[PDB]
Amino acid sequence: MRFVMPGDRIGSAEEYVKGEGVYEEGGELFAAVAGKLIIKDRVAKVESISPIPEIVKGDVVLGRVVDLRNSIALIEVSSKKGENRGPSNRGIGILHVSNVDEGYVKEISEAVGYLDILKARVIGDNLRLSTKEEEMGVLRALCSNCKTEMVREGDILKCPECGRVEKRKISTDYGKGEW
Amino acid sequence: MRFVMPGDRIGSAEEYVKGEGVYEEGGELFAAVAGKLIIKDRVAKVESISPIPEIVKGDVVLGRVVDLRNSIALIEVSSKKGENRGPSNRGIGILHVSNVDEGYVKEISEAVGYLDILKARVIGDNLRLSTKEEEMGVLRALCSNCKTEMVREGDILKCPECGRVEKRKISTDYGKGEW
Amino acid sequence: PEDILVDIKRDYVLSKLRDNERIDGRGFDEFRKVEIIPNVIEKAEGSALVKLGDTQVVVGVKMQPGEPYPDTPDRGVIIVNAELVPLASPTFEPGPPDENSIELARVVDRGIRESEAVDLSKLVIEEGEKVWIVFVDIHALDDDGNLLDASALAAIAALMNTKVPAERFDLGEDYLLPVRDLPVSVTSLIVGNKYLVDPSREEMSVGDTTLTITTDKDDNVVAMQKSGGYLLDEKLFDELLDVSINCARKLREKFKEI
Amino acid sequence: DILVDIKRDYVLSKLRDNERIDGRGFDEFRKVEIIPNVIEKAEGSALVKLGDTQVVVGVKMQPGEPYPDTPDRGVIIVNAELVPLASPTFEPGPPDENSIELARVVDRGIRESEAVDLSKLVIEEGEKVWIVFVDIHALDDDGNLLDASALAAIAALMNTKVPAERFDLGEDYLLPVRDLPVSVTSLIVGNKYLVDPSREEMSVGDTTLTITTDKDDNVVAMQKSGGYLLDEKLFDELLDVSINCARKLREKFK
Amino acid sequence: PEDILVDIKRDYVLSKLRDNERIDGRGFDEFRKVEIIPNVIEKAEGSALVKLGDTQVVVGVKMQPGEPYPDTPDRGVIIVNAELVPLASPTFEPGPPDENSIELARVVDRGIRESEAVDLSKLVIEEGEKVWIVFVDIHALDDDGNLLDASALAAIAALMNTKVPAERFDLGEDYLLPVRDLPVSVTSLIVGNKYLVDPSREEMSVGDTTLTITTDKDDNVVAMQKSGGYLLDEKLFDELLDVSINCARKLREKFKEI
Amino acid sequence: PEKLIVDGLRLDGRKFDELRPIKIEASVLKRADGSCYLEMGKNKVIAAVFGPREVHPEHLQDPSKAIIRYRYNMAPFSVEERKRPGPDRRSIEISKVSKEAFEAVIMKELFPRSAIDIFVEVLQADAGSRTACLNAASVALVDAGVPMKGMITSVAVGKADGQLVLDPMKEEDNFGEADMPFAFLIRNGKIESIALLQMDGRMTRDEVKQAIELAKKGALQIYEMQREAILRRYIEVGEEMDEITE
Amino acid sequence: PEKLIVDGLRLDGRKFDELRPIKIEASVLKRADGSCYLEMGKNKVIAAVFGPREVHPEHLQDPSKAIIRYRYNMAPFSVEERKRPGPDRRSIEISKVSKEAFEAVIMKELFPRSAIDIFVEVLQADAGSRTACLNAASVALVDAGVPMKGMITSVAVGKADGQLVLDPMKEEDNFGEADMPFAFLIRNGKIESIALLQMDGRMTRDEVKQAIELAKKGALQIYEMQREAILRRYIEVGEEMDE
Amino acid sequence: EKPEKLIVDGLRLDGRKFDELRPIKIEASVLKRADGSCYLEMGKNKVIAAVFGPREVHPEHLQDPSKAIIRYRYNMAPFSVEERKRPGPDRRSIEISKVSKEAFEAVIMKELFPRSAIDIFVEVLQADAGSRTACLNAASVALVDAGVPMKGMITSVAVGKADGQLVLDPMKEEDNFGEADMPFAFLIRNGKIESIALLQMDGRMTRDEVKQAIELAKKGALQIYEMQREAILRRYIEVGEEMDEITE
RNA sequence: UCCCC
RNA sequence: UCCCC
RNA sequence: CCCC
Ligand SMILES: [Zn+2]
Ligand SMILES: [Zn+2]
Repeated sequence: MRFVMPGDRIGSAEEYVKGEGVYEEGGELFAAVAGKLIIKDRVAKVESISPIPEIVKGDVVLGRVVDLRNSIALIEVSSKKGENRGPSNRGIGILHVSNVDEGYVKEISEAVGYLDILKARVIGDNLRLSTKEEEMGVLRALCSNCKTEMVREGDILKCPECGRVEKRKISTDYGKGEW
Repeated sequence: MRFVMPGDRIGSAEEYVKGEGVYEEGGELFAAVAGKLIIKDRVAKVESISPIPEIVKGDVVLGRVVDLRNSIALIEVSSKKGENRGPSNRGIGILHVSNVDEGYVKEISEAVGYLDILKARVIGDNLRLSTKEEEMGVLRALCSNCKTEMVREGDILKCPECGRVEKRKISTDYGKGEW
Repeated sequence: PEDILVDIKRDYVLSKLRDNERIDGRGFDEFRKVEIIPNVIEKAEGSALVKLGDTQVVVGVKMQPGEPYPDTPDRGVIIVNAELVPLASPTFEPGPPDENSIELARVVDRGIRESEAVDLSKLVIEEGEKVWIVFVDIHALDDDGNLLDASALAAIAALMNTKVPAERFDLGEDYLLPVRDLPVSVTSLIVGNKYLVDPSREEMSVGDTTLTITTDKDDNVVAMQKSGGYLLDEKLFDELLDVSINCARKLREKFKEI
Repeated sequence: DILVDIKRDYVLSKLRDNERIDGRGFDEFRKVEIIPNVIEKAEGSALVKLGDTQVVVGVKMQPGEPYPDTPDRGVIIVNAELVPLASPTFEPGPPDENSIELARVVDRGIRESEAVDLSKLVIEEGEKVWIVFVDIHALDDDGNLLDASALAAIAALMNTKVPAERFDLGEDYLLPVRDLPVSVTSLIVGNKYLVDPSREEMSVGDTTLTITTDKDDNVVAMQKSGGYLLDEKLFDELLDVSINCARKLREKFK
Repeated sequence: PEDILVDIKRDYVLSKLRDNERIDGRGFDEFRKVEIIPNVIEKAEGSALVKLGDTQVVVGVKMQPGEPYPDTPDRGVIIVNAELVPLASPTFEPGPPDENSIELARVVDRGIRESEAVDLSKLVIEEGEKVWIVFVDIHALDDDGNLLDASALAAIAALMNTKVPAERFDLGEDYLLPVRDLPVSVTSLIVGNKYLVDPSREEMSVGDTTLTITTDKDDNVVAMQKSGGYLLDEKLFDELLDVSINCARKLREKFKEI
Repeated sequence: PEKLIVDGLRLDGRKFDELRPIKIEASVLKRADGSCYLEMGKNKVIAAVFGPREVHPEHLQDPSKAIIRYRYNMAPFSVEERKRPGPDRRSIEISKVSKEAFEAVIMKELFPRSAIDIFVEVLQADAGSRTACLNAASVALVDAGVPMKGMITSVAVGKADGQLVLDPMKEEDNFGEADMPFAFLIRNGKIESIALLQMDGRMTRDEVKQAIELAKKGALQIYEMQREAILRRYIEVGEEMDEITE
Repeated sequence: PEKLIVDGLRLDGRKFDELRPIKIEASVLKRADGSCYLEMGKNKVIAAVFGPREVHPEHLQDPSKAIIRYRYNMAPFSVEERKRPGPDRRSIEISKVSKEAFEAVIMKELFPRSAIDIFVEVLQADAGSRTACLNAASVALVDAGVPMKGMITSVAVGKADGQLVLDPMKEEDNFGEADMPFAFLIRNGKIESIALLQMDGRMTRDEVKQAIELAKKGALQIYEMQREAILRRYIEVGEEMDE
Repeated sequence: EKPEKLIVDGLRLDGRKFDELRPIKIEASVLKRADGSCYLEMGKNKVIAAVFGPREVHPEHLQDPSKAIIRYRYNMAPFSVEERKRPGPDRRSIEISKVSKEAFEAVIMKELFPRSAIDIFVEVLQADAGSRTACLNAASVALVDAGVPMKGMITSVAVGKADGQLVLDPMKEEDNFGEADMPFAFLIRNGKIESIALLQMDGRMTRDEVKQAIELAKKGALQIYEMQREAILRRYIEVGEEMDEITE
C-alpha cells in the first residue's frame, strides 16, 4: 500500500529529497497530507486526497479588473481552471497592454474595463497575465452608463438597455457562462 | 526651589523666550509640565518628570521593514534608543540604497528584507534613515522561504532548519536581544 | 472576490433559461429528490433530517413546562429559531442570526402557526400558570439552495415525531404531540417573467428573488412571502399559485411513507 | 510588537545558557505579598503582588434563589476584568477570551478543592441560598496574573465575613473555608519550563501550563494553553515541581 | 465632508457674534417660538408634541403596574428614555442610545425627579408588591437645535396630561396623574465669554459647548449640567444663572394653556 | 368579539371594500431631504428620506449603484403596552421587505457609491402599520425628488367571518382568518406589478386571487391621495417662490 | 448515583479501559472543503473545514503565516434541556483550547495572509463532546488536504469510585471524582506529544500519570478509526476518477 | 436607614464641620505598565487612575488629523459598592466618562499630538459619595505623572446640602438623604482657581445657595490641589534620586 | 420573551 | 445570577 | 430606573 497518513514517516532526509506533501524535521521526512506516496529520482511526494491548487506560469485563470492605470490593468485573480478549490496564492495579477492582443493597443482601456470579468493565461511570476490567445479576454462586462450586462454583438459589446456600445478584447467564451 | 507644576506662572512673554515644557497665553508663560524650571539665555524651559520622546536628526532608532521599493525601503520607526516611552513622532521612515554600507548595493533587497527587525540612525527630517555604521543594520531576519528566524554565523545568516542562506547589512548586535 | 465564479455561473444559468432549460434538466415545477428521516437526535423530544437534492437540514424539537403568555393563557407556546451556521456555507458567518436566518425561521413558524398544525389548547397544564413550550430549532448542515423548503419539511416532520416528555416533569405519562395538519412551503426563484420551483444554490447565482407559498392539507394557502428586490408580475403570480399548490400536494404525499 | 521580538531574542539567549533574565531559578516564584481586607465594604477582599504584577479580588455575598439543579447548595461565581488599566494591551470591551479563561481556572481550583462548604450556605432549602461573587480586578500586568489571581481569591475567601445581620439572617460570621487551592503556571519553551513567568519572559509566546493543588497535595485542576506541543516527560517533571511550589506558596498563608 | 458647510457656518455665526448679534436677530436671552400640543397620541396615557423654533419632539407616557424597587417598596417608578433617531437629523445613527441620547434623557429625568413633579408615594398599589411604573419616552422628530429643552418641555407637558389607566388594570376609576411642580430647563451655547440661550442648530456649528440649568415652580435650581470640552468662566456662569432662572419663569408661563 | 360583520357592516361601520380614513402630508421635516406624515386609521407614522448621501462605512459602498436602506421602528408609546425600544425580529423582517419593495423602483444606477436612507417611525400603531409606512416612505421619496419608475402604494386585505375586507382594523387582524399586506408599483396611473406580498392565515386559492383584486381597488384610491399630497407640495413651493418675489 | 462501578463493570457495561462505540465518516458535506461526521457514545458531531481562504476583514491578516479559527458550538436541541443559542463561556473556552491544539500542528507558515476555519457542531451532546469534536476536526482537516505534522486524537479519562475510567459517560462525569480531556499529536504511528490537556477534580499525583497512560491507549485505538475513515475516502476519490 | 438628623450641634454624622474635607491620600506612579498613574483615597473612596499616550493612530478612522483625541473611562469594580454591581458600563458610568473627558479636553494641549490618542482609565475599587470627583483628582495626577502638557491642573470636589446647610465633600449618608449634590472641577493656574471644567448638580437649591456652594467648593478645591502638588513633588524627588541612583 | 400591533 | 453536558 |  502506497497510501500515507499525515505524520507517516517516509524516511531520512538523506535517503530522499523533500517534494510536495512531505516535510522535513529532525533530519526525517514525513507526510503532510493523506494520499499516495510516490518516489521518483530520489524525490518523495504525496499526491493529496485534496490538492490545494497553486497558480503557476501556464495556468488558465479567471479574474476581475479592480483598477486601470495607463499601461496596466490590475486583475483580481481568484480561480485556476480545472480546479474548484480556492488557489493557495489568490491575489492581484497584472495585465500590461503588450499582452492584451499582440497587436497595437494604445489605452489598456480599449481592451479591459473596470469590474470586467475576464479569462487569461498566466505568463510570469506574481500573476503576470496575458489575453493574447483568442480563447482569452473579457467574459462579462457592464455598461459604463446604466451598469447593464453588455451583450455580445458580432465582435463588439453593446448595452441592450441604453444601446451604448463599447469595445474590448472579447473572449470567445463571452456570455456563455463558461471559461 | 526650581520645581514647577503645570499652570504655574513663569514670567512674561517679553521677559523670556518660550522653550520646551512651557506655553504662552495672554502674553504670559506657564509651565506645561511638572518638573525643573530652567532659564538660560532668556529661554524658559521645564525639564519634565516624564519627557515624551522626540525623534530628531541624529537619534538611534529601532524599526521594521514594512515595504520594499526599488531604491527606497519603508521602515516603521517604533522606538528611540535610551527612552522606553513611545516617541510622539512614531511613523514611516524612508531608507535608501545609498545609505546602507558605504559601498554599493543595487538590490535594496540585498541588505534589508521584508519584516526584518532593524536598527538605524536618523540623518534627515521625515525620519530619513541610514545604517552606514557597523553598529547599525538588521538585528533579526526571517527566511524568505520557511519564514524561520535566521541565526548569525560569522558574516552571514543561515536557517537552522532550511540551511538556505541570505546576506544583508548585519548589525554587530544581531541576535543579541539588545540594540 | 467570491462574486466572480458566481457571476459566471449566473451567465450559464441565464443562457440555459433563454433556451427553456434548467442546468440539471429538471422541469420548471419540479423538486429535487426529497428524503425525510425522523428520530435522528434521540435526546430531543422530536427531530428530523431532510435532504433536498444536496441540501441538508436537521430540526430538533424540545419541550419543557413554562409560563404561558399573559395575553393568552389556555395556550401552549411555539418558538422557532434557525442557525444558518458557517458549517453549511462559505458565506455563513459566526454571530447572531442575520435577516436571512430571521426570515427563514419566521416563514417556517408561519406555516405551522397559521395551519394550526399543533393544537396549542391541548398543551395547557395549569389554566394560566403552567403550559408546554415547544422549541423548534433549525440547524443548517449543507446549503445547496432552498434551505427554506427543506426546513419547513424537516420542522413539520420533527413535530410529527415528537414525544411530549410528561414523565420527566412528573406531568404524567409520555404521549405523542398531536399534530393535525401538514404545512408545506414551496419556494421558487423568479427570473424576469419565469419561475424555477425549488432553486439550487447554483441557480440562486441569478439573484435572491423568490416567492414562497405555503399550504395546509386541504390546499388552503396559509403563508406567503415574496422576498428580494424585484417586481412580481401578477400574471406570473397567478400561474405560480396553482403550480405551488400542486407541488405541495406531491410533497405532502411523501409523508405517508409507504 | 517589534520590541517584544527583540526581548524575545534576549530571553532565549539566556535560556540557552540555562539562566533566566533576572537570575531566578527555573523553579522560583518572584516575591509574593498578600494583603487582606484592602476593601472594607466588601465582605471579603485581598490584594496580591507577585513581583510587579498586581491584582485585587473582592468578595460579595447576597441571598438568592439556588439553581434548579442543586437546591441544597449555595453558589460561587467567579469573574475577571483585565481592565485596560493593567497594560496598553487590555481593551475596554466585555470579557474577552483570556479573561474568561483566567476566571474559569481560578473557579475550578476553588470548586474542585471544595474550599467552601456550599452546603453550609443554605438558608431555606430550594428557595434561599448564599451567592458568593468573586470578582477579580487586575491592576498591573507584569506576568502570570493567573497565579496572582488564584492566590488573591483564596486569600479573600479566607478573609470573608458572611453579612447575615445585614439581611436579617442572624449574626455575622466568618465564611468557613476548608482548603487552600494554589495554582502554578509555567511558561513552556521547547523542552524547558520557567515557573512563574514574568511578562518580559512571556515575549517568547503565550505557551504555558497550569497546575492547581489542594491542602493535601492532590491535583485539583490543570490547564495547558497556547499553540505548542507539550512533551510528556517534561510534564511528569513539572508535575512534581508544581506540587512543590504550591506547598511553599501555601505557607505564606500561615 | 459634512464638516465643510458647518465650518463655514461657524465663521458666519462667529462674525455676527463679534458684532453683538445673533443669526436670526434674537436677543441673547431669547427663546424661539414655543408650541406645546398635548394628547397627540391617544393610545398613550399621556403625550405631548413640542415645537421650539423648527425643532420638534414628541414625548409619550405609559403606565403599567409592576415591581417596586427593593430599596423603595413604597414608591412608584419613573424611567426616562430618549431616541434621537435618524429620522431627526442626518447625523443621528441607528442603534442603542448614543451617549448624547443617554445624556439628554438623564437631564430630563433629573429635572422631573429632583423637582418631585410627580408624587411617587401616591403611585403605590400594594407596598412591596404592586406599584405604578411611569415610562417617559422621548422621540426626536426634527433636530434644529436644543432638543434638550424641547424634550424637557414635552416631557412635563405629557406628564401634566397623563391619565392613570387604573380601569384597564382593574384597579379602580381612571384618574389624572397628580403633578405638583413644573420643571423647566434652559440651555445655553457658550462661546468664549458670551452665552446664547436656546441655540439653533446653525449656532451649534460653533461647537458642542453648553450649559443647562433647570428650575422648579419657586425658582429653585433643581438640576444643572455643563457639557462639552470648554472652560466655563465663573463670572459668566453667575450672570447666566440669573438669566436662566428668569427665562425658565417666562417659559413656565406658557403652560397656562397660553 | 362575537361577530366582525353584521348586515354587511364591519365593527367600525365600514363596508368590505372601504378604506379607513387617511391623511397624507409631505414636507413636514426641515432636517431631511424629503418627508411625509401619514395617518391610516389609528396609525400615525412619520417618514424621512436622506440621500443620495455618502455611504458610511466606506465598505458598504456599491461601485455600480446606490444602496437602499430602510428602517421601520415602533416608538415605545405607539402600542397598548409600552414596547421596549430596539429592533426585534418582526421589525427587522418588515425593514427588509420594505427595502426590497423600493429596490425595485428607485433608480439606484444613477447614484453609484451612495446611500439612500429611508427612516419610518410609527408613533401610533394599529393594524397595517407596515402598509401605512410604505405609503409614507413612498411619498417622502417623491418629496425628496429621488428618481423612481413610479409610485409605491400599499394596503392589506384581511378575511373576517369568511369575507374578504379591504384595510383591516385591529379587531379584524386579531380575530379574523387571514391578513395579507400588498404593495404595488403604479405607473401610467395604473397598477403595474407587485412590490411586496406577504400573507398569514387560511385562504382558499380563489380567495387569494380575489384578494389581489380588492387590494388593487384600494391601492388606486390611496394612490390618488399620495398624488394629492405631492400636488399640494408642488403648489406650496411655487407660491413661496412668489413670496420672495412678493 | 448509588454506585458507579459494580464488579469491574461500569454503568453501561464497559470495562475501565473501554471506549464507547465510535463511528467516523469523511466527506459528508458538499459545500465545505473538508468534513467529518463522528459518533462517540451518544455524542453526534460534525466538523467542516473552510480554507485556506482570504481572511476578512484584514485587521486579522498575518503576513508570515495563516490564522486558525475554531468554533465549538452546541445546537439548542443537543442537550437534555434546550440550550439558548449563541456563545457561552464554556464554549468560548473550549474553542480556544481546541484552536490552540491545531496551531501546534497545521503547517500555518504555508499559507500567509490566509485563514483556515474549522467549525464543529455538536448535534447530540454527552460527556466528552469537546473530545468527539477534536477527533472530527482532525479528520475534516485531513479530508480538506491541509498540511499537518500528523494527527490529533483525543479522549478523556475520568475517575469513578476511586478508579480511572477511559472515555467517561455523562453519569461518570456528573458523579465521578475527576475528568481529564486529552489530545495527542500522532506521528510515525505513535503518540508523540500532548496537544491538549485539561483536568477538573481531585487526583493524586500518580493517578494523573496513570490517567495519561490510560488516555494514550484509548487514543491509539481511536486514531486507527480515524485512519480507516481517511482510507475509505482515499478509495472513494480514486473510484470517483475511474467513473 | 435614614439618619433623621445629618447635622447635630454643627457636626456631621462623621464628626466634620460644614467646611471640612474627608481624609485624602494621593500617590503618583503606582503602576509599572502605565505611562502615568495615581492611587487616591478620598473618604471611603478608593480609586486608581492610569494614562497611556500619546500613542496609537487610532484605531484608524477615529484618529483626528489636527489634534489628539482624549478618552476617559470611568468604571466601578463589582465589589466597590454595597450590593455587588454587574460589570460593564451603565448609563451613569457613560455619563460620568463623557463629562470627565470633557473636563480634560478643555485642558490637555492636544494640538501637540495630531493623529494620536491619550487614554485615561479610572477604576473605583471602593465607592462612596463623590467617586467621580475622586477619579478626576486621581486622573489629573496621573496625567501630570505621564508628563502630558496641560494648561494647568484639574481639581475637583462636590458640595452637598444637608439639613438646609451647605457642606463640603458630602459622604454617602448626606448624598442619599441630603437636599442637593453638586460636583465641580476647576482649572488651577498660577496657584489658583481659574475656571470651571466640570459642573453638575441635582436636588433643590436657591439661587443664593448655588452661589455660596461655588465659594465653598473653590476653597476645598484649593486644599485638595496642594495635596496633588505634594504628591507630584514627591514623584519629582523620586525620579531625581533614582536617576543619580544609577550614577552611584 | 414567541406570534400580532 | 454559576459549574458539567 | 435614580443615587453609589
Ligand atoms: Zn447601458
Ligand atoms: Zn529558511
